[PDB]
Amino acid sequence: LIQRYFRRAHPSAVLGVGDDAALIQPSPGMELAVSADMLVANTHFYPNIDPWLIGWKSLAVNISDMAAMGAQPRWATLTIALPEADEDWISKFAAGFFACAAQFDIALIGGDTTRGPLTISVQIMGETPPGASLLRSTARADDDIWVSGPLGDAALALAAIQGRYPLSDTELAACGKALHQPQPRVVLGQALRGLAHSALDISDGLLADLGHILEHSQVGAEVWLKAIPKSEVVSAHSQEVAIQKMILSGGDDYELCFTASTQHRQQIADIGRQLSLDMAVIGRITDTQQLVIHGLDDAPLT
Amino acid sequence: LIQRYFRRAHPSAVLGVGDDAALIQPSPGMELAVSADMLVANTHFYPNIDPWLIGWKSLAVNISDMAAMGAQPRWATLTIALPEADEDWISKFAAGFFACAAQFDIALIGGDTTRGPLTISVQIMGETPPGASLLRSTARADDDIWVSGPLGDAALALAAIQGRYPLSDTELAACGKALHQPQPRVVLGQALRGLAHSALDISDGLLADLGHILEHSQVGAEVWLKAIPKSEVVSAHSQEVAIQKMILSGGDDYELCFTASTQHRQQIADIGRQLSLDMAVIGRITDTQQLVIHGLDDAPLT
Ligand code: NA
Ligand code: NA
Ligand code: NA
Ligand code: NA
Repeated sequence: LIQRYFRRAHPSAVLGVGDDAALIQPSPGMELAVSADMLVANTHFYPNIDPWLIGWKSLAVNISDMAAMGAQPRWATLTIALPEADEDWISKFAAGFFACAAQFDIALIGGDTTRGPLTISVQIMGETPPGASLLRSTARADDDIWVSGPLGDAALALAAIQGRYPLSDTELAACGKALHQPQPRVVLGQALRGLAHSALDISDGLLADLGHILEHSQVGAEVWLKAIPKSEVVSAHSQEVAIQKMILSGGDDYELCFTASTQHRQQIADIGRQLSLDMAVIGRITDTQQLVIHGLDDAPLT
Repeated sequence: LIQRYFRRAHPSAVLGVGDDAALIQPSPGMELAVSADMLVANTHFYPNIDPWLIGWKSLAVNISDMAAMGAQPRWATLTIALPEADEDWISKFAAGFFACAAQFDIALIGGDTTRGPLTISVQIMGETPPGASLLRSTARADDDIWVSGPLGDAALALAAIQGRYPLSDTELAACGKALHQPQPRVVLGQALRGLAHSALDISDGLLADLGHILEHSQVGAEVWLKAIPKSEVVSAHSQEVAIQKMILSGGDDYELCFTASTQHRQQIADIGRQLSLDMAVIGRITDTQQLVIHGLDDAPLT
C-alpha cells in the first residue's frame, strides 16, 4: 500500500528455498569462484516462449561462467522481477531452472521474487584449488587458441526464427538445440586446470570473447576461419558471408575459447575426445596485439 | 545489433572490478552466509533523488540481512539495469555504494551493468562460525522480544515527503536520516551469537518481520506499543493513530528484531549500551500462535 522508492524481492513459495539454505560449508583448502549476472528481457524480441527453456538456459549461461574459470559449481541464488502475477510462468521457469541445477549438482540457496519488467539475476558459486583457476587475463605468446565445439548454430537458429536467413525445418531442428539448451562445459573446464593458460566462454561470439582475452592479456591473435569447428548445417553453408559472420561473432555459443602451450596439444585433444567434444586449435596468440582473421581463401583482415 | 531474447550484464568500467576479484578465500573453519536481493524502481514514486544515496542504501539494506544472521560481511557482487546511458548517475551511485562498502570493510568482487528499467541486484557474502548463525525460524516460548532501536522514523520521513503527514523542517531533518542512511547493525548481530535464539531485520515493519519470525518458528507473540523504542519526533506524535501504524508497520527501519531467553536480559542490555544503541524488550513469544498488540491504553487487538 505504501509507495517506497524501490520494491524489494521476497522469498518465493514456488522456488521453495528454506531460510537455513543460506548457510554453506566450503570444502577446506578450496577457494571459491563467484559470478553474478543479470538478464533483461528484450522488448524488441520479447521472450514469448516456453518459460521452462527460459529457466533452464538462465542457469546454464551462468554455469558456463564457472566452466570458463575451471570451477566446480556448487551453489546458486536466484532473484526475478516478474512483470505480472502469472503462476504458470514462474512454475515453468522454476522447473527448467531446477532441471538444469539437478543436471549439474547445484543447490539453490536463495530464491526471491518481486514485481517489475522481466529481469533475472543469478549468482553462482563454485570451488577451485588455490592457484588452479583459469582467467581471461593470462594468455601467452605462442599459445594455441582452442575452441571446445562448433560455433554459429545458436546465431543461425536465431536468424532463421527472425526471418533473416532461410533454413529448412530439418536444419532449424538441428541448430535450435544449441540456441535453447547450450551445454556448459563444466567437466572440460576442470580438466583444463594445469593445461590452459587462459579461458573464457564464448557468449558474445569468438571475436568479442577472444577479443576480451586479448585486451586483458595485452596480446594479439592470428586465427583461421577454416579451422573453427562447425556443425553439419553451419559447415554446409560456410561459403556464405552471412554464415561466416555468425561463426566468428554470433551470440550464444557457450563453448570455451582457451589458450595453452603447444606442448599440451596432444593431452588436450585426448581430453576433448574423452568428453565427446569436437575441439580444434584455431590459431595462435601473438606478441603483436592485433586480431588478424584469415578467411576461407586464407586472405587476412584486421 | 542482433536482437536476442535477453540482454546480459557486462563488466562496468565505473565499478572497476578486476576479473581476478572473482576468487575469494574463506577463513578456514567458517561457514559462509549468503543473501541475494533485487530492488526494482517504483514507477509510482520514482527515485529522482541523489544517486549517491541510492547506492549507499542499496548496499546497506543487504548488509542488514547479514547482521540479522550474525555474519561478518566480507564480499559483495553488484549488477544493475540502467534505464539510459547516464554517466553522472552511475558514477554517483558507485561512489555511494563504495562508501558504504568501505565503512563496513566489504570488497566488491563483481560489478556488471546492462540496459533496462532500473533494477539493482546485490549478493552479499559473510562468515559465521558453524552453528553460530541467527535464523528467523528458531524463536522459543517465553523468549523476550527485543528491538535494537527506534521504529517509525523512515516511514514518517517518507509520509512527510509524500505530503501525507505534516512535519516541520526540523522534525523532517531528524527522521530523514533514518530514511536515507539506515545504519546496519553488524556488530550487534555478531555480539548476539550465543545469546539470541532468533533474529530478523525489520525492513517491512515490526508486524511483518516479527510475523515472519512467528510463522517460521510456529509460535505467537504478545507486544506492548508503549515498550517500543521511539525517536524524539515519533515519541512526540505517538498518541496519533497514523503514527502508531508507522511504529508497528512502517517500512525501512533496518533495526533488528530478535528473541532471547530472559536469562540473558542483563548481558543484552549491556551490549546495547556498549554499542550506543537504544534497545528495549517489547514483549514475549508465547506458545499460542497469535500476534496480540497492546496499544498505549494496554487494550489488546489480534
Ligand atoms: Na528505497
Ligand atoms: Na570438423
Ligand atoms: Na536468450
Ligand atoms: Na525510550
